[PDB]
Amino acid sequence: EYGNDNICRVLALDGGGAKGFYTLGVLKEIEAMLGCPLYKRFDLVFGTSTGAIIAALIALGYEVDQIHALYTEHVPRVMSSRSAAARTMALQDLAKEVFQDKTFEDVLMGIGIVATRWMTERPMIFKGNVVQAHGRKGTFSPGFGVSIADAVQASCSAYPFFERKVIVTAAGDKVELIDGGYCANNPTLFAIADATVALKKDHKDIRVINVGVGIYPEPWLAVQLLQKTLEINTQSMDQLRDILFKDIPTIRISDTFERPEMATDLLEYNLDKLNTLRQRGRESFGAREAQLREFLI
Amino acid sequence: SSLLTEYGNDNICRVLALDGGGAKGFYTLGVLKEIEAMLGCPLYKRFDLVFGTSTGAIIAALIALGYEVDQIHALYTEHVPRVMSSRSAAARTMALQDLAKEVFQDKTFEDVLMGIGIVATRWMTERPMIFKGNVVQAHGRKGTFSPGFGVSIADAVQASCSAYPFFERKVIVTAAGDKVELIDGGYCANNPTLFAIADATVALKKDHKDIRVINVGVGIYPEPWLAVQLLQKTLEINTQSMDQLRDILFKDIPTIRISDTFERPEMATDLLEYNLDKLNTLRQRGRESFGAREAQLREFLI
Amino acid sequence: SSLLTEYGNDNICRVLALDGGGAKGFYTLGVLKEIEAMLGCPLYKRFDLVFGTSTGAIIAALIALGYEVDQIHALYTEHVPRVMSSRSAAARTMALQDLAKEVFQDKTFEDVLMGIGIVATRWMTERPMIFKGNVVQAHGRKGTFSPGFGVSIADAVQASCSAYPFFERKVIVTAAGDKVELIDGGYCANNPTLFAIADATVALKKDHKDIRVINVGVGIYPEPKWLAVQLLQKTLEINTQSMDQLRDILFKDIPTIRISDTFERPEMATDLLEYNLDKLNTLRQRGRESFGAREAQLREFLI
Amino acid sequence: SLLTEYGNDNICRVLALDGGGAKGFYTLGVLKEIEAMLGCPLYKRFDLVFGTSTGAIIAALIALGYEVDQIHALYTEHVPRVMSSRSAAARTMALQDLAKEVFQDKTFEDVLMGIGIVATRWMTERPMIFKGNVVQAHGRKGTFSPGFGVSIADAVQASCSAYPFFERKVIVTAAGDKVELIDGGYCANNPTLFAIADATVALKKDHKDIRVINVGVGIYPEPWLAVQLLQKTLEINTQSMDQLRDILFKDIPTIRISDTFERPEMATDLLEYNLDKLNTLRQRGRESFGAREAQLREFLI
Ligand SMILES: Nc1ncnc2c1ncn2[C@@H]1O[C@@H]2COP(=O)(O)O[C@H]3[C@@H](O)[C@H](n4ccc(=O)[nH]c4=O)O[C@@H]3COP(=O)(O)O[C@H]2[C@H]1O
Ligand SMILES: Nc1ncnc2c1ncn2[C@@H]1O[C@@H]2COP(=O)(O)O[C@H]3[C@@H](O)[C@H](n4ccc(=O)[nH]c4=O)O[C@@H]3COP(=O)(O)O[C@H]2[C@H]1O
Ligand SMILES: Nc1ncnc2c1ncn2[C@@H]1O[C@@H]2COP(=O)(O)O[C@H]3[C@@H](O)[C@H](n4ccc(=O)[nH]c4=O)O[C@@H]3COP(=O)(O)O[C@H]2[C@H]1O
Ligand SMILES: Nc1ncnc2c1ncn2[C@@H]1O[C@@H]2COP(=O)(O)O[C@H]3[C@@H](O)[C@H](n4ccc(=O)[nH]c4=O)O[C@@H]3COP(=O)(O)O[C@H]2[C@H]1O
Repeated sequence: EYGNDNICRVLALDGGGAKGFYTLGVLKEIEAMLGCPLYKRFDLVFGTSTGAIIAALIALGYEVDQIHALYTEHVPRVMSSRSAAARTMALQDLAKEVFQDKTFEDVLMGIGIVATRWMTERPMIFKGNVVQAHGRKGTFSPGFGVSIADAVQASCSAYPFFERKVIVTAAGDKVELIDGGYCANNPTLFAIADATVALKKDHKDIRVINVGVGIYPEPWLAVQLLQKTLEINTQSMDQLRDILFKDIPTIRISDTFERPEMATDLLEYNLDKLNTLRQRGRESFGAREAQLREFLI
Repeated sequence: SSLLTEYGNDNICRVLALDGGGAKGFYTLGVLKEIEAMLGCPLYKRFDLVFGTSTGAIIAALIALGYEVDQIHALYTEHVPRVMSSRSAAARTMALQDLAKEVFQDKTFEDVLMGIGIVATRWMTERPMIFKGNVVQAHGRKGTFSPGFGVSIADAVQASCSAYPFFERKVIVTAAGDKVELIDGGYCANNPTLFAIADATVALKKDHKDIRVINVGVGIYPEPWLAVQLLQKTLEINTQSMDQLRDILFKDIPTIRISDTFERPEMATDLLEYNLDKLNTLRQRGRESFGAREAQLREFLI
Repeated sequence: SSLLTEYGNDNICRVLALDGGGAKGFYTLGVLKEIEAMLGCPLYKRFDLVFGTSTGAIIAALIALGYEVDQIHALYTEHVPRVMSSRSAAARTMALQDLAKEVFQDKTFEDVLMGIGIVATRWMTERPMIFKGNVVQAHGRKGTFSPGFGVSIADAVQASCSAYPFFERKVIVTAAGDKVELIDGGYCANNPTLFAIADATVALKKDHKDIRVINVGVGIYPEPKWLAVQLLQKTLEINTQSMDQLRDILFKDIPTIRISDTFERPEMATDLLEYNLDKLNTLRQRGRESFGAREAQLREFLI
Repeated sequence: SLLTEYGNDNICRVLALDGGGAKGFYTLGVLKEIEAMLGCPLYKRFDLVFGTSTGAIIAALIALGYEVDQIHALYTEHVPRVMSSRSAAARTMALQDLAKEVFQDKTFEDVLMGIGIVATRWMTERPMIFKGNVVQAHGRKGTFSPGFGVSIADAVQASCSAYPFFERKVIVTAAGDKVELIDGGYCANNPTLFAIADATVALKKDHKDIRVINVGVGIYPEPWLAVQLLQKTLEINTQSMDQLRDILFKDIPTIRISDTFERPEMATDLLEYNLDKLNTLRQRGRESFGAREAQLREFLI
């Protein structure tokens, strides 16, 4: 609506597998209440694994309408690959068709993509502005001089199913990355650290609209431990956020479903089930409609 | 006693956070032995908060009760190595259960002389469980606050030292009769430094210019399937990412970290070490790491 | 063309010492890169003295000749890998001579833009042979002082990098005519921090207060009859470690910063004679990350 | 026999002994001529003495209060017995019977002067310098136990543990720490640069009020591509350290007593055990004191 109001609204998108059709429904009930593309009422856009695709397109062009078509055309196909190498090939073509040649300079709003380094074991975060980092200024090239087609492709590669990406920075050093779900499945906490410390904002200035994908049921003792350890981090990171930044206006939109006919597998290639998740989630906004307009205006 | 220096009260709040790594805690004793003598009094008279983790809780508790370093080292070398020599996973729990009953016989969380906190991980909820000591350190729900959940200070430690693939799972019953399930605290936070500042910043409100953090680890050593490597790889990512977040958020706080990295094939251990001569080498390695930074630690705490 | 900022004169005298490694010099190229862009000017505009051992001698010379860091990195990966690829003592010596011919051929110890010192060990006298630039850096015999023994830089740096077991001893002919035989400068001082300290206290008599010391190493990495072998390895480590312990006893009240980290994981097992550019590329990333921790402190030293 | 008193001036006088093995006899010949010039035990004039692997057995006996005439009696009887044993294991064993019969259960509290003994840490690769007073320490003055609560029979035996011909030794300090040490002739063979530091940063003194006396064993002739290097690098450390000394500490009046011999009538052997050969080394020491008596009289008086 208006131009500026000294209110920094951040957007943290979760993401994983085909279940990202949920947040496409939530984000569909929005951008109509507003009337403008979702980047016209936001200053930061964070996305870890599947919200990274939604993060880019929102940041460099088209609205949700188009995104949905680009998401139902290529994404349901890549999961339908019975080999780990085949999934990596279709993902490369996906990243090559929706992102042809645009890079981190053609981005319209502040964006941060989450990725994990396989050797240093600490997250890599692609940023797009000079005053966005906290240290080591100088030799700071937006997006490491990398193309967006290769930045998102790395941030979507789950190791046990995909292949580990190898990116060639502009400075000439090959980095071996994996998807940003292994370090932060929820970029909410990281998003607070940019507006607070880097952008130098007060503690009552920001409105954090966090959108998720939802919780769903299921269709060697190390395999159980992987699922258990990969859930403690996301929960503990959430609890930590509530203790540190308890005085920040936040709204989390991610509901839990318990019906047996709703259990997914994070890789469901069924257009006759992803459509239902797109529907259940258009109602999850209908319960907080009166509250979200206090944040977006 | 031979430690009689009385330090006057001041407005500065000095925090101490102890890392845990198992039987490799001898590195922590060697470092703390030098810090006490530099002061001249037991550590409970100069520090205002103490947190710990799996093996650091056995040390973090004794510092809060009032024990001196020379007494802590007298017990840490006869009970800790003997439980790591247990073969069966059921034997490592029967042996750890006898440890806390000979060091923390009957005391509770109401007989501590400083701020305390012990980290433990829930299994069902998958969130931390920190055993506070005073209601002033809580972050809500203060109307039903009981120091230490009404749990004895011996069981709060037995739960934090129990790693799942090697120990058993601990079941405690609090005051209100709630059978909670817990495992080692090295899953949610291996370095409680980020948990320690959070408890001393929004609770016990202190500015960023009046806090002195001192993090003492256990060191870094070389190594002595597909789903198994992934497991170890995920754990390192969480630890190396949790402290970087601390560096971004909390960088205006004077902080000193005392840990050392070794690369020789002789200094190769794991968290199952029970060799007396090997552990002794780790002890005198920590004392050397203090002298390199003594010129600065004297400025923080005189 | 990019670095344009200027820094005025001042009384505090800085110093820079570079450890002598091998193919592991890529680690130092990362640390120096971050420091360069941070300052915003070539290093010969802020530092007032630079020492260097075998591998740091190439960098210590190029830094003293006006070259930037983005130019040294090009001249480093272009030739050094060939030097390490050879599998013979005479072959490595020939490549080392071809290297020292193209990077600088017609240059002597009189085009240096700052004060320089290059460490090299004699084979007969068993005392160091430190090539200096000006006469004020000398301690004795100030009646016959040619700035650099009359020797050119092409073979002055070639003598420093002559590890006798894998290379051949270098024979130098000075201006007076003395035929001297030298070996790697890493046999007498693998860390020239102490030597540079002594050259800025007894000569160029600055008090301990106003001396800012910066020592950039190469990092410690794991290793991938046998009695005299180990015992030779231990003797080389004893001299290196004992010399550092002697340093912080006398010159304890001098501000200093040492940037050299340690790694222990098996994927990093870098040793001497490394020629795989893939592993050598990873080390340049580590040195770039090692500066990120001490960036707040180094800003107090260099301003 | 030895009756002479000297006033307590403001000048410190250091004595640094080197190490060469059985060649210590050369040092005794020089000390016999210095004491006789003063007419008093050496501890009443000197304030600090360091040693390394040969001077330990001598610097220890000096700081206790012995006289040179009594040291030579023990040195001539027990030292050549050590080197006579031809085995890497028998030399380390016989070296115990040397310290167990001389320093019979003594500590670093029974000293009348500042002492310092040098050794080498096998695992850490740094020096271990035993001392006997807290005012000679550089930091970590807390938890300072004189001599690490170790006896003198073991601190001396460690500084004479030359790995090629001797075995390693293990040392248990006061705080149950098991350290592994070797000979001290690997980190510093001439303890001149160590003593000057221990008397400048600790025992703060001006370079105008110090007088160092360094005595060695002399340089004598010698009677695979991997051994050559080892013998070369050991003497590149000895050298380049004397040079570092001459550059840093130049305004400190000093005297060195070590003469070079070239004839083939010598036999460089730290493992020497021929009495007629060692008696000659003892004579060259006295012959060397005569050329520098005029100056030693100016320093010691
Ligand atoms: N909000 C946050 N919350 C928690 N942690 C955060 C947050 N933001 C960053 N980090 C972590 O901070 C670490 C170091 O950040 P620095 O600011 O010190 O320097 C940056 C920058 O100068 C430069 N650079 C950055 C982006 C770009 O597009 N091109 C580019 O060149 O590289 C360094 C990136 O390194 P990593 O990305 O691998 O690691 C990061 C990250 O893990
Ligand atoms: N410094 C920290 N760093 C990182 N995480 C932290 C920190 N502090 C708390 N948390 C997490 O936040 C959750 C809620 O904490 P609260 O302080 O808001 O409420 C507390 C308190 O009221 C009461 N209580 C606490 C301690 C005690 O000895 N007796 C007692 O009665 O019980 C609740 C504790 O329950 P958990 O401990 O199981 O859950 C905690 C923890 O997961
Ligand atoms: N900072 C130091 N740290 C550690 N050791 C050092 C240091 N400086 C000198 N030494 C050692 O001390 C010995 C004598 O040094 P001097 O300075 O007293 O005399 C110098 C000078 O007058 C002249 N000369 C020097 C350099 C030059 O480029 N042209 C030139 O003409 O030759 C003599 C050099 O000979 P070496 O170099 O072979 O021997 C040196 C070295 O072994
Ligand atoms: N003049 C010198 N020149 C060059 N280097 C020197 C010099 N003096 C010491 N060092 C080196 O400096 C390192 C650290 O010494 P520190 O002074 O810091 O603290 C001492 C002291 O507090 C305590 N202690 C000492 C003597 C004793 O009889 N009982 C006792 O308890 O133990 C530490 C001994 O350690 P090491 O001996 O193993 O190593 C030493 C040494 O290698």
